Amino acid sequence: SMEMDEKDFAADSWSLAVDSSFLQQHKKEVMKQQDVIYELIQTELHHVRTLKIMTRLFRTGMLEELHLEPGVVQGLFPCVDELSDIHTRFLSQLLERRRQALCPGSTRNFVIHRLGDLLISQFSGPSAEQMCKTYSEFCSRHSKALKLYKELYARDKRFQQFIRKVTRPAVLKRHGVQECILLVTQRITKYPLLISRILQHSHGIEEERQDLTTALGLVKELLSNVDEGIYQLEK
Amino acid sequence: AIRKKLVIVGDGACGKTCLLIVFSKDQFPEVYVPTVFENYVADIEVDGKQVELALWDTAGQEDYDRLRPLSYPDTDVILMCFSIDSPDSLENIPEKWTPEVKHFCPNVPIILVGNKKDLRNDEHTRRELAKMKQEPVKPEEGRDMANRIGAFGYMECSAKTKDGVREVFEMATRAALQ
Ligand SMILES: CC(=O)Nc1cccc2cc[nH]c12
Repeated sequence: SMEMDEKDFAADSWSLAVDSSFLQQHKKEVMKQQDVIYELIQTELHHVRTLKIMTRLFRTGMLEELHLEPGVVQGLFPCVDELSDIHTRFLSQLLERRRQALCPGSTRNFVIHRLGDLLISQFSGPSAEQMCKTYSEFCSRHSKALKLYKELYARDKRFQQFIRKVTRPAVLKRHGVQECILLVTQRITKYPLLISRILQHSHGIEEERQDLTTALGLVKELLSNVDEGIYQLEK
Repeated sequence: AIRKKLVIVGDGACGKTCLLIVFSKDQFPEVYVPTVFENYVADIEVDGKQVELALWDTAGQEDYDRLRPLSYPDTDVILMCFSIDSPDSLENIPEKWTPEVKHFCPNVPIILVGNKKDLRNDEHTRRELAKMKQEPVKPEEGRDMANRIGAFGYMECSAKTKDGVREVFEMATRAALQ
């Protein structure tokens, strides 16, 4: 994660992120909608950060420092490059939508009025098919990644010292190897919760309520497809 | 400090996400209550023992029977939640959640937690429930359910007022240690 986006998403809500003289200019309904939209982007930034810890810190760190058997690192971090591409692109579009909405003279005051169109695009067509295929693969390999990690930690001293070392900073407290895997698996089921609460506060413009209702139906169709395509792989 | 994993289970309207948020912040959020909970690792000292308690929610996974059990590996304690303002969420405990938690987590202690205990004294809650020939869950109904399913124990709390929240998590830590 980069300092620019970390600071834009440091506050606990949109009402605390913007200047109070800008907050005062908006209706409470707008603030409620914006707080949930801010939470969607903030958690998407954290999810992308989680995927960067898996690819750059864990996966690459193991390749450059350890002497693991070929295919072992892939079994510990399945589909992480594909996932990191899917979510960094989605995050880029969310951050660009916020940036275009900033007032001139401001790096923090914005109102996102149109999100549904962006959500329909991510959860339909080729991008939806790539998320369905990547999550069905990832979640089917989830158990094996955990078992393989536990096998290497208990039997390999060098793997144990590598893990203890790269996970020692306080910022990585809730981001160990097993934590990253479950954080990734659970991400897809957070979307309907976030979108339904945004929709609850987006009835002001009928076009937006319809776009968010379509987006919610698409995310649920994706989730049901991923759920049907899963079968745990055993080693 | 030993590492222990806690998973909270229960129906959508049981208040499990709010319980984890109020515990991890040590406060009921004054400006915004988050929609979701990612994870958290609590530093807890119970009965002289320091433990790192990783906290996990199952919210959003209630409809996905193949995705939901991926939250269960290596669990040390299960918090099984129901809402005191919802007697229908208590009825789902023995025939839906209990067989699932016993299959995927054999020999893991379950604490049955009655949430929203403040609503037992709410006039709007008592009025809305009476229209469907119902009333708030009584403490003996919660205890009898915990007994029937073979739970480690029965506890109540209010995430809204913070009453009983710290106690549930210190007890869960003790349960995970046995
Ligand atoms: C269902 C359940 O709670 N099983 C269980 C496992 C391990 C310890 C205890 C203590 C009471 N119950 C226990």
